[PDB]
Amino acid sequence: SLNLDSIIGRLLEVQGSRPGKNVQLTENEIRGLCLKSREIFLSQPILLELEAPLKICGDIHGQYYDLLRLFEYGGFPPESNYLFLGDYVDRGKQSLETICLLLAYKIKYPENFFLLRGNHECASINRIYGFYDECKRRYNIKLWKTFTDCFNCLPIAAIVDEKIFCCHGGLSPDLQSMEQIRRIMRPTDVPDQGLLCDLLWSDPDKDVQGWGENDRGVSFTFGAEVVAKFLHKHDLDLICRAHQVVEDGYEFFAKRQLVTLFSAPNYCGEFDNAGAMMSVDETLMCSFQILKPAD
Amino acid sequence: RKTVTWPEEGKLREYFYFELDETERVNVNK
Ligand SMILES: [Mn+2]
Ligand SMILES: [Mn+2]
Repeated sequence: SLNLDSIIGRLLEVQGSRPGKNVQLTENEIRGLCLKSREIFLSQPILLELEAPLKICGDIHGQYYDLLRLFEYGGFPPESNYLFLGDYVDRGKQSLETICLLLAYKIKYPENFFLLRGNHECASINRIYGFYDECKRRYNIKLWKTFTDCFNCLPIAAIVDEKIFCCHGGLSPDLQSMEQIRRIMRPTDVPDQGLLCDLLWSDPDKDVQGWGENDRGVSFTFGAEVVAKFLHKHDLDLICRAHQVVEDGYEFFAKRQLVTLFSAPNYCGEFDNAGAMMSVDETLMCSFQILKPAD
Repeated sequence: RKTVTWPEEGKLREYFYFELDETERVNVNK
């Protein structure tokens, strides 16, 4: 009894409005989105096996109109296949509209639209950084807990045509086999240490060789050599991750063996960064589409 | 079997520019 197209229509309706309008769905509609997307998440692998062509996006953090711009320029589903790398909520003004549109497209196009878990798709984090406050203000506490149950079933990583490894954070010193990811059962929370934690929290670092301590106080940093060894062992060409704001929306690491994507331009009004999307064609030739305010 | 490649540097980036609203983006924690 989920009127998906009505929901999507109302979400897209506010395109090009100024001042930026909210989209206030009903409580039951949002719960319907959570319940149906949760089922699909669980029915699909926790380690996604995807095929190009597709477009890959980094953090959104509730910057809803920027998400609309991404679709406007990259092509609204199902014109293009999409993989998002997480951190949909918190900090921005419109986490609800953001995650609702994403869940809606997941339900609408379950084989052409994919969402990974970021470290903010976690109750202990998004209780603090804005999403819970937004849920409490615009709906109720119970709805936030419904989101949490949904978030606990998000897939953790994706491999594109057996060559591009995708996750929110990065590598883990505990990651020896891809089966270790496949063995993770859902629903699950994000632990404060271990494989699942690292995949959502770790960062590359140009000044560390192997594994180092992360300034975040969580997980690790990893160096160029770690990336090289990982790619060789698993016969991969590229690591695609997000989790860090970069000035041009994308940023290479270790001679293009790793790329960081960040899709929220002028991040929470504090940075002058561009947002980027990585376009991967059928042959895995990768390029970038860059979202930037005019000056 | 596919392999990751990159285009010529001139075709690596495609830019999309939009009008900046200075009130559109806020950190709700501040
Ligand atoms: Mn983030
Ligand atoms: Mn993150």
